[PDB]
Amino acid sequence: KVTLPDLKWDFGALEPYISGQINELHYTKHHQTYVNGFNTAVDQFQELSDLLAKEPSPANARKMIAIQQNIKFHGGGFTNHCLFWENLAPESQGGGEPPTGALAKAIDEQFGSLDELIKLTNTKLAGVQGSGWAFIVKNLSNGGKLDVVQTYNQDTVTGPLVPLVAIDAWEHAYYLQYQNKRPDYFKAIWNVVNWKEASRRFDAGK
Amino acid sequence: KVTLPDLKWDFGALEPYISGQINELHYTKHHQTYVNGFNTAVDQFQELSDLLAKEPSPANARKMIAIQQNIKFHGGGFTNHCLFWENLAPESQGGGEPPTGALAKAIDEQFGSLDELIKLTNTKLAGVQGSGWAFIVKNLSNGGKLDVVQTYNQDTVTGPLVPLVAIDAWEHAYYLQYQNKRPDYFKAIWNVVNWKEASRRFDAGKI
Amino acid sequence: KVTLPDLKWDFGALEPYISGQINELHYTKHHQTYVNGFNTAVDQFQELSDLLAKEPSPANARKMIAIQQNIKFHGGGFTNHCLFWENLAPESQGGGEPPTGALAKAIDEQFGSLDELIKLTNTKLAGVQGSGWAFIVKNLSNGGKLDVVQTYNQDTVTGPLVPLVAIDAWEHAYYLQYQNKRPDYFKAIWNVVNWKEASRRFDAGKI
Amino acid sequence: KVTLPDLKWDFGALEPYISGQINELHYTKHHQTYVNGFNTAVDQFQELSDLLAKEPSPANARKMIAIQQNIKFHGGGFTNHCLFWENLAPESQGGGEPPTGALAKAIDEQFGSLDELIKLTNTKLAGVQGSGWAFIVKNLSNGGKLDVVQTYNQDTVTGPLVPLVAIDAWEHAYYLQYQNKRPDYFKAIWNVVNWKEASRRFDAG
Ligand SMILES: [Mn+2]
Ligand SMILES: [Mn+2]
Ligand SMILES: [Mn+2]
Ligand SMILES: [Mn+2]
Repeated sequence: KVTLPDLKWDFGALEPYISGQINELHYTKHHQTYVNGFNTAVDQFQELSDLLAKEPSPANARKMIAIQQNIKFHGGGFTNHCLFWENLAPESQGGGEPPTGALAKAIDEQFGSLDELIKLTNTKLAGVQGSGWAFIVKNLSNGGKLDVVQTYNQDTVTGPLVPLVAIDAWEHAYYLQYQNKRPDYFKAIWNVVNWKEASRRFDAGK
Repeated sequence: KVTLPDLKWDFGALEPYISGQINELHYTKHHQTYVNGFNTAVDQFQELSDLLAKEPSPANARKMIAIQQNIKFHGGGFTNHCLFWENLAPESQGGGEPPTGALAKAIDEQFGSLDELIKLTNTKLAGVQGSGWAFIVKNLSNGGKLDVVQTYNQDTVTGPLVPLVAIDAWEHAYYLQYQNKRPDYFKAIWNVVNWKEASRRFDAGKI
Repeated sequence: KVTLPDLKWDFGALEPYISGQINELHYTKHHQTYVNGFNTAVDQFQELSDLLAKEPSPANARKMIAIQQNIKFHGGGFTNHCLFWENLAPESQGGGEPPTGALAKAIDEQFGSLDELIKLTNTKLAGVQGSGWAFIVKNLSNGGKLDVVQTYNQDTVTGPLVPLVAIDAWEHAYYLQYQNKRPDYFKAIWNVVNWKEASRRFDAGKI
Repeated sequence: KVTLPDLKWDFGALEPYISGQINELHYTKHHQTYVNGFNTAVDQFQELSDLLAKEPSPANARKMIAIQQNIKFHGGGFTNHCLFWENLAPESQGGGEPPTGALAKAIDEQFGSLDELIKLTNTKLAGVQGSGWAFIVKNLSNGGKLDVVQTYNQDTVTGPLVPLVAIDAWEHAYYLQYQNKRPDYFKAIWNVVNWKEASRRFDAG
């Protein structure tokens, strides 16, 4: 059974970049919905697995096929938002401060500068044509190199792709404050990105 | 734990429309792979579920997300092939004979004739751009009306879309015999379609 | 060059069901974005098509492939919103009034009642996991039968699936008024659905 | 108008790794189908484009949406196969010989060895659940770093992802020789991969 994670900051601590009203809805309603949906999906899979074991029919296999979509969607919603809150922080907790150490070295070597990486990520965010996410990732399969990837809906990065910074591009992440002005949101959010957490994720490779 | 279903006919019973060599590989290799993959994926889900209950971390949920794809793909492969074998039959067992009862009525009313429904299905099959399936379905949500739908890979028809006839359009379903000539396969298969099973599925409104 | 369509109603005319604030942003900003993106994509097509004629290389075909997604997405956004505005009307212009003629007959025959069709549509809307649309359609391939289809992003219904009622499920269609309470929006919108236009589309069997 | 490209080798030249029977069908039938489909789709879109200029209706935009699917699929089929023939070669033309220069240095730095990159690519190929491709790519957006990406159907790599080696995982690429033994085909194909072409693509970007 999963639950909402503890936040490291108060709902209004990311103002003026992200409003307290958005954070409260985003956490208490949206993230909670994924929590509930994931727990439900996993319970349903347990029931269907037990059913399939005693009656291993195509009919019962078809029922299991039907709920894996919910496990993927709600599981992704649960995990993506957990990553998101952990890579946000108010300026008083280091939000917006550049990364140091090995991550900073890799960023300059690969993208030239942090600003160039941020600009690339904002282009990737703008290019999400629907609901989705951008992630700055470390790829463990190609020698640990940085990349920026897009996902749709609540799809996430798995396997050798370790998420370092997750940025939510669903309209509920910004609409109450920015309405249609999504580039203003993508620009603003970097002021409260926690690069210390990004560096930790980079160093651990988890 | 799932297993290969019993066949209602021998591998060579659908000759010359579908070769015995294809049926043998299709069943003993391809369908078996989905059986194994599905069993493995469900066991893996179980293992991860037990772990999540003790450590409900985002990291463990992430692992479960990865396994979902395999449950979907192999579960689909298992289910779709089971449907496929059950809607094929040699002529001696009624393969190629038209449906009767309520299904026959519905077909003429919606498509004009069985031949027109078959033509539409062959167009849908030709339109699969990659691996996939076409299904003649009964839609329980719109008053039980017939339709033809396409799926990709091992996606299948679920919920209110009840499969009546499943036709495999993966290249392994025909390539050894027809090579690139996929429309020849799509034309040929109707000679061994089991419309009695289709009628049964239509009446039952379920698998 | 495509442009924003004329609206048949004032921005605030669908209140209380959809706020004037939402309609104004939805039309002047969101729909405009798709108009701009589609015009840009088509111009880019033309440039690349000309280039390909002179230099029919894989590299140039690769550039053409890259632009296809923008044509699809923005084309869909343009088309879907045009459909949407035309199937909404204030109560004073008949919004919420049931369809008549051949469409009303089809609805009762397939769904039992208009209420049952609306409930199905709301379930399909609720099932959109991300941004998307639901469409009540007439399927020209199966004898003209009604159905409800979901799409994601700005995917749309093409070919034999003729849209009769389009309902937008993107968060921008409701969030300023309803926030997370998407089912309340899906319930409310029917009060301003223009079933006369749905009937017109049903009879025409085209856009 | 696109056409089938010239091959640099005879149909049977890749035996015993890929049969002449397969190459002949794969080129003269399958690739030709994509050539024809792409030409048809581009012509259709041009007609619709000229029409939209005079009648910029939702009805006409809807027709254009329908055609783009064929542009993507057949365009991908056309380009992916062009890449494929150019990154295959018989042993007599250097097939199977390791890359050199900058590409070889990048491979060792990122993957440890060519063998390790090949093993990774084979895992990516094995993971294609349906028809599709694996590509070894140079990513121009992250400093030119190598990666391996999977695509489905005739989807391809575009923009900053430069294809260096394309490997076809559609069943028609192997079934006549390997039938269900897809992993054996993935293992075998490296004996006729043209890494000289891969190195050229890497250096050019
Ligand atoms: Mn969110
Ligand atoms: Mn099959
Ligand atoms: Mn909209
Ligand atoms: Mn091929």
